[PDB]
Amino acid sequence: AESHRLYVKGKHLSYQRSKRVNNPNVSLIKIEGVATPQDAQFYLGKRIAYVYRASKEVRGSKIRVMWGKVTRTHGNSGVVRATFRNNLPAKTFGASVRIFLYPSNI
Amino acid sequence: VEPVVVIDGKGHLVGRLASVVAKQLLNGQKIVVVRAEELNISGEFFRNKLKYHDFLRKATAFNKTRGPFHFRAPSRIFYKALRGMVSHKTARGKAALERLKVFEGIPPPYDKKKRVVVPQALRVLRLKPGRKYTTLGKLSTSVGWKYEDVVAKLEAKRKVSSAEYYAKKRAFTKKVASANATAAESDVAKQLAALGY
Amino acid sequence: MKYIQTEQQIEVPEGVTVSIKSRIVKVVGPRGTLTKNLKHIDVTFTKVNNQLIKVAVHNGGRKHVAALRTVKSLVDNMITGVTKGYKYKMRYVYAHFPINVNIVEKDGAKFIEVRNFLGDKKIRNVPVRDGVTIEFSTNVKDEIVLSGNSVEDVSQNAADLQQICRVRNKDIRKFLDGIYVSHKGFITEDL
Amino acid sequence: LRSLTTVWAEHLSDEVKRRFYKNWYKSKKKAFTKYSAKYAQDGAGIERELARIKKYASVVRVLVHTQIRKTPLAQKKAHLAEIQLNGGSISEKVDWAREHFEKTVAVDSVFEQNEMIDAIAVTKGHGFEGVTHRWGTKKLPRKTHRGLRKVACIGAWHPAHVMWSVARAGQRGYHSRTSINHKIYRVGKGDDE
Amino acid sequence: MAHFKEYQVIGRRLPTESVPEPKLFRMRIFASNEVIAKSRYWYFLQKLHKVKKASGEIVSINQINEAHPTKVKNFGVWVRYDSRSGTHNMYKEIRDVSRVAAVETLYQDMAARHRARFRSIHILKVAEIEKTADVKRQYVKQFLTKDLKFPLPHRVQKSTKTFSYKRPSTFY
Amino acid sequence: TDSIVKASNWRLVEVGRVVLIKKGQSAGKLAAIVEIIDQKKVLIDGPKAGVPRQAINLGQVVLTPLTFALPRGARTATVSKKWAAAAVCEKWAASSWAKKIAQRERRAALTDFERFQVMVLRKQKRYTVKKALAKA
RNA sequence: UUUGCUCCACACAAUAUAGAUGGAUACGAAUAAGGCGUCCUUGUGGCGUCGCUGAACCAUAGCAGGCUAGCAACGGUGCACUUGGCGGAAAGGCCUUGGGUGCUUGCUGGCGAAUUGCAAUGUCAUUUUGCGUGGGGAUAAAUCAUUUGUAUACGACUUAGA
RNA sequence: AGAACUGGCGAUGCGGGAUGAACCGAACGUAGAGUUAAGGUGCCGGAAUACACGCUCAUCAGACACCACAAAAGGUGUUAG
RNA sequence: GGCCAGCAUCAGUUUUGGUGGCAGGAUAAAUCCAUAGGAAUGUAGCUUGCCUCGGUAAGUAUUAUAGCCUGUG
Ligand SMILES: [Mg+2]
Ligand SMILES: [Mg+2]
Ligand SMILES: [Mg+2]
Ligand SMILES: [Mg+2]
Ligand SMILES: [Mg+2]
Ligand SMILES: [Mg+2]
Ligand SMILES: [Mg+2]
Ligand SMILES: [Mg+2]
Ligand SMILES: [Mg+2]
Ligand SMILES: [Mg+2]
Ligand SMILES: [Mg+2]
Ligand SMILES: [Mg+2]
Ligand SMILES: [Mg+2]
Ligand SMILES: [Mg+2]
Ligand SMILES: [Mg+2]
Ligand SMILES: [Mg+2]
Ligand SMILES: [Mg+2]
Ligand SMILES: [Mg+2]
Ligand SMILES: [Mg+2]
Ligand SMILES: [Mg+2]
Ligand SMILES: [Mg+2]
Ligand SMILES: [Mg+2]
Ligand SMILES: [Mg+2]
Ligand SMILES: [Mg+2]
Ligand SMILES: [Mg+2]
Ligand SMILES: [Mg+2]
Ligand SMILES: [Mg+2]
Ligand SMILES: [Mg+2]
Ligand SMILES: [Mg+2]
Ligand SMILES: [Mg+2]
Ligand SMILES: [Mg+2]
Ligand SMILES: [Mg+2]
Ligand SMILES: [Mg+2]
Repeated sequence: AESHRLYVKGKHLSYQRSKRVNNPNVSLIKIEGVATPQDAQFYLGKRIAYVYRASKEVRGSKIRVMWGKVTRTHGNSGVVRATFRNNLPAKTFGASVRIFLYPSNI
Repeated sequence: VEPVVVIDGKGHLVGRLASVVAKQLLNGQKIVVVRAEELNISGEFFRNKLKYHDFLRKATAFNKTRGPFHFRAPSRIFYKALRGMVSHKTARGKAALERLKVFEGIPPPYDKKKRVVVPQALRVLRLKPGRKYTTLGKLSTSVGWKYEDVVAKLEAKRKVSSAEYYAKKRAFTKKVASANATAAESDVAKQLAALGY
Repeated sequence: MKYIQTEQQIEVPEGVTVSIKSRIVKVVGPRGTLTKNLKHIDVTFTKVNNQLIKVAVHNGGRKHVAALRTVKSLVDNMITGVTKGYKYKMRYVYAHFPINVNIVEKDGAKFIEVRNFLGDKKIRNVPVRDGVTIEFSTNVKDEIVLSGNSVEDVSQNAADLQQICRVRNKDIRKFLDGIYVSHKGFITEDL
Repeated sequence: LRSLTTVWAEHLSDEVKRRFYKNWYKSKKKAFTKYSAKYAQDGAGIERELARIKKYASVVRVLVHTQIRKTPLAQKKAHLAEIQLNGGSISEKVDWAREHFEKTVAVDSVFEQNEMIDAIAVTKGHGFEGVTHRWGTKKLPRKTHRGLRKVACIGAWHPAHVMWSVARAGQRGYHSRTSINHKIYRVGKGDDE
Repeated sequence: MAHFKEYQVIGRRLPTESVPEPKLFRMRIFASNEVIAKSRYWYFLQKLHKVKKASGEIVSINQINEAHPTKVKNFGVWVRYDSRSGTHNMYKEIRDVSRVAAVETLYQDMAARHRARFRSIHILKVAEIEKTADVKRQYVKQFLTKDLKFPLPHRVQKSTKTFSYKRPSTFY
Repeated sequence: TDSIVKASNWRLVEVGRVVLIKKGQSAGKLAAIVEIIDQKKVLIDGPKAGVPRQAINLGQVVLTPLTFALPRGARTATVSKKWAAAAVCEKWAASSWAKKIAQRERRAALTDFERFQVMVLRKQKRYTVKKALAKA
């Protein structure tokens, strides 16, 4: 129909970090409607896609994707940590991200 | 959640409105705040006035032009509380701040777009009852801001038009309810009851 | 320690009706009508019967409760002011210079105009407040009378005048010159 | 305060037109030639502009200019400027203006004998001026090396910066001043030996 | 210092040839676990007897549970404490449903009103005040008037989300 | 010309006021205020609902408009007998509150298919109402 | 300066993107008080009801949504017209009339879908610009040099010149 | 300024104390995953605008060891004795 | 079989849930039941006194037309 969404909206927030040192290998993800670690346990393992655009066409497309997985929950408010195939660029802190429903367990 | 969130400043506490606005920006949520003149600061009026003159003395001794800038407007006071909570000399910070717009009164677009509130910074929900506090509009005018009267006037005008809009709407949903009524007690209706509707 | 409740009684008499919504008080009686805003306090008003109104504080501290009584008094003094009303009297006082006192009007004004205080060539002008009427008492020497429905306005108009006649640069023990409030009471006689 | 419209007269003296240009002689002098048209069609468009001023507008100013040709000056290009109108109601104001398009106004209609007036103008120019005459600084003693119309100390050692408040050589004159309380002793008429 | 249990602790001086069967002394001790409780025991015994733990033994340790944990009770409480410039005895009244609950709020109170940390206090006695009218401190008496009732004005709902679309109401 | 004094009309903490427990193992469950400890703690009991006699912080409970006759400090058995006596359950159940609760519990339970049905059913309703709201 | 400029139209090319993926869904005011309904004596009024979160409301089925038939309704909605009116706080958007046309999942039918091979964002948004095409529209000026001296160190300023 | 015992800095990065030789934590091969220390978790900033009982309103409140100061003496502010 | 992936079954490490069986203690303490006795923030009844036809209040009154407390089992 009008909606075709098969993923949950989400947001690239930080890298895993200290006060003064970040670690590009782990990204922090806020998932729409997930408020607690208990809620967030659902998404552990789900796969994330950061979808972006580019000028050069490649394998016949101007759209590219960086793929990753959710790995564990983070803190008390349903934030989640995730790792990616290649660490996310960091211009993308605050960019949208897609959390799929596979691998599924329902 | 929505592309742009319009916050009705009235009855909010500056630094708590600030703290949540900065956060939403940093996470990529565009925000526009309205009626910043109806913002609050805890502590009675005199204290915050004193606090503001403390601010006023700070300036670059050799050249007052390069020194700290004292914006008098209730929106710019507000922006200051905000900017202070955003790593604003980084590109990421600049980015965040562009997602922000702050206003006195509710000017067009936003007067016909819905505004929300932020309960964790609602004065009436946070301050112990009894405690003295301060309206931004009044604090500003006393330190130079020139346009309380003309905001007040425009608002009063705007408020007339919106009570009409409202009156109409409330009249249109009396009919709409007088619809959900025949339809009541019908097969489709109790079927929908069954499923929680 | 927080007292769980204390309350006050506000008697209401045959003449008047008092209505309170939010905490906007309105008392109306014979001598007119008075309204006063109590939103700055946090009390809870309650009608028990056409002659009685309770005012209470739940789970209040000292300063809160302290305020509860003064709420009672304020609405009392409105009620009286609207039955009996108030009348403050003042006397002129001077050792050599007759203090000359009159009522003038500049652009629908009404002002108390004081001349010659302590010889002063300057002319003093206290405003007549709305609500309060001023009459120079016949049969009495150098007395001024200010009456009205509002203790607050009458008393305040009173003190404005008495303050307009402060003495500077003199031993004010010796130079006792002025206009002083000399009787505080009611308009309606007998009571 | 923000301007929201300007309505112009249909005919504009070459004098003001000259103001709209930097090379009159070479120009095709096309200024306002399409605007001037707007009157043509009954008036419709000019009207709604006057109309709109009246509907809104918290203040009204007129656009006036000088008849510089009635003057010994060579300068030939006139002076254009906004004068606030301060008579009656907003509507009555614009009506007045509209009525006075291409029409003419004289001092006796704004100043009278013995009136206190102010004068806004740019101060005579003097070019680059040393510190002594520009700030009225002491002449340093005759004995001093490297010159003596100066300030001897340009600041303490801290703040380690010359400060905005010490006197320095620089432009003198050609300043805006708003100087007040000048009594009109005469309002003269030109057609009056 | 925590969430208290109450213990009976029983101890004695070690036996000797010429004195087998030493006397046996018990204390009720409020502490969060038996390790803290046996320590407190020796602390207080060494303020009363020629003993230390090196020459004594704990005979028994036993947690005492409230007898009627859902009966509201008016407690008299007696405390000794140390201030910055002197040491002092105090009587407080606490109303709760178990000695244990009672002692938890005491330490809280002593901390808040007097800045007394746990090290500086000695519970001297905690006892249930049987008949009212031997209840002595007003902040409690208040709560035993007949047919007592009261509102809780200015209700404050917790939000679950950062934005609201209404404008709350503190009614109740 | 009578006086007319507003009111403001709060639910009271009092023996016999029924409350809905919001946090905890109970939670969603009703209970009665038996006795009353200070301004912040009360003793609750709710046998019908299976919630244990306990002291609880008012802040964890939300007072309801329902009240019934209880003797202060009535024990659990006695509490059960007055509760049933006053049929507080069906009274609660009658209320818009409890009904709104039950409604979203139901919505929460809908199968994906059931959801699809609900949408079909709303299209349907929308069709006849949009008509009615259109003739007069 | 080799046919330039501008608004509307579509076509191709390129360049981006602080980050569309059903919907930013409009009283005001109070909070020790309010919203809504209803009656009335229209008020600081009577009576009813609601809250305890948007966990809502609205939308949502159809090749990413194909091709078709019918019925019940006369309702909904997209589009382009056209009627009357409103909005200057940054109005640049809101409401209203009328015929036209499409869609309608309100209900009932006929056909289509595979092989993209067990997933691979599987490409459906909106920025700016460039080149031609043809339907409207419009046909300037500034600067150098010269010149004034109400100006000036030099620039700049201020004048003058078909 | 000068001694005693130990532990350090000097010769040493790393996490904390914003900052800092010496304090707290912890001593270093190149890395993955996990758990912590000292210290934090409104926002800057990773992490509860968490829970709970009190106390505090300052027309120069207060806000965390080393540490970047305040005293005698006063108050019918308020709190508990 | 170069490059990169998905799923399955395992192994090492680890994290986060659901659920079953037991042990201890005042062989938890409570509630609940039975029983004895008691009291007041005194339930019914009663008395007297104002008071719009029964409501208030101040007496009495210990289970009655509510209940609670304490001990023992
Ligand atoms: Mg003197
Ligand atoms: Mg003298
Ligand atoms: Mg215009
Ligand atoms: Mg010179
Ligand atoms: Mg001089
Ligand atoms: Mg001079
Ligand atoms: Mg000098
Ligand atoms: Mg020399
Ligand atoms: Mg016990
Ligand atoms: Mg960008
Ligand atoms: Mg109501
Ligand atoms: Mg209404
Ligand atoms: Mg009403
Ligand atoms: Mg809604
Ligand atoms: Mg379709
Ligand atoms: Mg704008
Ligand atoms: Mg079909
Ligand atoms: Mg073209
Ligand atoms: Mg050391
Ligand atoms: Mg060396
Ligand atoms: Mg080291
Ligand atoms: Mg560091
Ligand atoms: Mg420091
Ligand atoms: Mg910062
Ligand atoms: Mg954080
Ligand atoms: Mg938590
Ligand atoms: Mg210390
Ligand atoms: Mg004191
Ligand atoms: Mg691979
Ligand atoms: Mg395994
Ligand atoms: Mg188990
Ligand atoms: Mg009873
Ligand atoms: Mg028993």
